[PDB]
Amino acid sequence: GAMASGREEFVYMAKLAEQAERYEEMVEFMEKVSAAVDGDELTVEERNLLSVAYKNVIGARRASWRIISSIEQKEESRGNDDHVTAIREYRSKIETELSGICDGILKLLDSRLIPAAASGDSKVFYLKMKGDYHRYLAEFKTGQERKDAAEHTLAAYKSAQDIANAELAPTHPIRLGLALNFSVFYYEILNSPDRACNLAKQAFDEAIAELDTLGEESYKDSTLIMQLLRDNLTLWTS
Amino acid sequence: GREEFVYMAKLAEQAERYEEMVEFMEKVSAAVDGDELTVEERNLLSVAYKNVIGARRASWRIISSIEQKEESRGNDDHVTAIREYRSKIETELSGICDGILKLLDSRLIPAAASGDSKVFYLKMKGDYHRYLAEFKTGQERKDAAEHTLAAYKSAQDIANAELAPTHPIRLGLALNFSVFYYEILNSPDRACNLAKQAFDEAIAELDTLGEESYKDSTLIMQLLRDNLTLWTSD
Amino acid sequence: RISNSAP
Amino acid sequence: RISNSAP
Ligand code: NA
Ligand code: NA
Ligand code: NA
Repeated sequence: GAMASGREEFVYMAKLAEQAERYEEMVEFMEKVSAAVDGDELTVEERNLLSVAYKNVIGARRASWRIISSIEQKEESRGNDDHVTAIREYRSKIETELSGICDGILKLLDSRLIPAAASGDSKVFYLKMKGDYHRYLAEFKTGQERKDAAEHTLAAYKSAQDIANAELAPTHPIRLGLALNFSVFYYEILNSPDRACNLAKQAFDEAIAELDTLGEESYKDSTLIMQLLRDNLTLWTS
Repeated sequence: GREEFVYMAKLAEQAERYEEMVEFMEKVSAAVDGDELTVEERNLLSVAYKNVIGARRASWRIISSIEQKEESRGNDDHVTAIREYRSKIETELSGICDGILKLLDSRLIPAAASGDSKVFYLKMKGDYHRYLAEFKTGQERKDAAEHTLAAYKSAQDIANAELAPTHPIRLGLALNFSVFYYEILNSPDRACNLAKQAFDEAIAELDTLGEESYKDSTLIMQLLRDNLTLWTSD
Repeated sequence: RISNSAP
Repeated sequence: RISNSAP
């Protein structure tokens, strides 16, 4: 409907796109929600839908980028310059998509979502999200653009961590999710496995110490993130 | 040209970017004037369209179930929104079927020079008319079903006469022909009878098969049985 | 969906 | 990759 308007209608459309697994349209619908709320704050349901939408869109291209990059390296070592040329053009097309996807959500975060975040929960959530999409940029950018991306990732994760340490319980899924992704940043982007393990073990330990504060409500999301922390630590150790 | 776009199509498959895989293989087919696609090129073409249509088919079924539920709830506002969305998916469904059906009618079917490829492209013509019949209504649905039956019948005639009963293309045709009867024409007895005959004729000479050829046939035959096991119990 | 078609 | 990030 050309006269569709407001968060409620476009929230519903985003839920349809999600069931249909048409995540590009789910992004489009959630961007219209953001436009309708501009100034105010997204609800928890809306922010999570926005996040699901961009997570699935970018995740498809991240997966494609990885397989195409591995094929490029294989063809390079085979000496097949003509294939390599073709693979590079194709990887470049996927990179322009990755870049445009990250730019979309980063523009919403910088211009609307972060400026309006009121509670400590919301500030950490969106600052973590900003660092997440700068990190996806650092996964494939090169040269100066990669350094700029990694710097923007650190800056967003560190500012989120300062707020989380002060305002969120160690068992809070947002605080834990930030610690997990910050440690992945250390390991995968900065190639610092020791700093990654230290941060992942710290967050895990702090959560374990207070594992009676997470009650039946967040308890389930927290344990899953704690299991991911544990699993990364095992892999990074072995 | 031909080989460049075949390679690009293989990259798109790895990347699971199937809309781009269709574009690349449409360019391969255009580069091959009169000649038949190779088996490799033929299978890349089918995987590409199969995955592109397969995803809209999945989306359509989910959205259709949602439409019925919101109607049962009296949420007419939601129903309207869902119908507009289902209509958008049907447009894509219609446009995807149109692309492969035009290609089949103008290039692939005329160029087919052996029973092998004749059955393959006729079966594929029936397949995509059948995907039209899954969601079309009124005269468009009637037209789709009429073209599916005619494509599949022509395919079956060539296949019975020139392809071993164990040939995965002949078995696939029987499989899809039987599904057509069960799902589109609501003829379960005929669906079962067709699937059963095709199965029996395949187990009859299932001894001649080797090793690479055995896995190919046995896979289709197990799908034939799985349908029969369910159809025969209703 | 109950039925399966050819791969 | 080796590492899991958050849901
Ligand atoms: Na809302
Ligand atoms: Na945007
Ligand atoms: Na906000």
